Amino acid sequence: HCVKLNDGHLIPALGFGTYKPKEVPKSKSLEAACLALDVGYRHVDTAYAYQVEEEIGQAIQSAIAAGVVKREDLFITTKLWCTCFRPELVKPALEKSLKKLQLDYVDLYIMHYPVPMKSGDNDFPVNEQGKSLLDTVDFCDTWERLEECKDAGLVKSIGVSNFNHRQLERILNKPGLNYKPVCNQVECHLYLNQRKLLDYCESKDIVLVAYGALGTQRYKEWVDQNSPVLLNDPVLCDVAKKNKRSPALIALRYLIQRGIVPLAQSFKENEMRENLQVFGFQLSPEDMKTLDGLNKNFRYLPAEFLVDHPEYPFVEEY
Repeated sequence: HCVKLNDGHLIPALGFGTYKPKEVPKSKSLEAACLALDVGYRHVDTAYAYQVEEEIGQAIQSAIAAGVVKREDLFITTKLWCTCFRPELVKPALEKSLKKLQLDYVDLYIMHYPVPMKSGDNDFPVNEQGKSLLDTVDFCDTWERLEECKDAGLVKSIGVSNFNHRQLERILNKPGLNYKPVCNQVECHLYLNQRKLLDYCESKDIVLVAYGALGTQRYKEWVDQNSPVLLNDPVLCDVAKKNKRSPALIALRYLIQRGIVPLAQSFKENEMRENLQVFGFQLSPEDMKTLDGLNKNFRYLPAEFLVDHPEYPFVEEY
């Protein structure tokens, strides 16, 4: 199951996410990527800023060396981080990611955010008060260098992450645009269903890719009864029981049926295998409408480290 991108390439309709919490040893990301490949994932989404590209690359090479997959069978995404948005730094940042990944090209390379930060080795440069050290780079200038990377054959498709409507319009309307973004990767789940941004993206043939697809599971959310937890939602539970699937699978299927490509994040074989079963059932029109009703516009990943920049993406309505 794939989704057609606006440049003719195809993206598998479910991806494997590789975000790694800081406390987790990086070797566990290597293990999880090998397991995901064995389970049957072919779309692997990573990012320079997750600091596990080397592990993901080693997993891929080990699976290729084992003969279980060929490179052409895989769809690999990585991301340009905020500290590398200066135009002269873009192609070298991709080349470094490719070296770490042990790849000659990626299938998809995306701007991680629309906001640039001070260049340098620290991914989260800060002043003595902890405020982010920000830059003045127009993301349209960064975009021109991603286009150059595509023309150089280092990446098949290019896109963005965490852009709002106004920012997508800036790219689409920029003078001398060569390639439209193929995707906008954003937080998206039953509690932040992204209807408005989705409808815009559909109108421009931009695919919405979802991270954080199961909402927050942080301790504080479970303790405060007033703060709803998506995986504990009683309406979701009713739909899950009706369809004889888990709440998590309902939550992922909801996104798939709206044309969104979710990234399923897990270190556990059983969950990896369950999530891949999302193509084995369909939600009815009534159930989709019930699930639409869960939206709360709860953004759990607001990227507060970017809030002081004029291009902070999340204050605007969409």
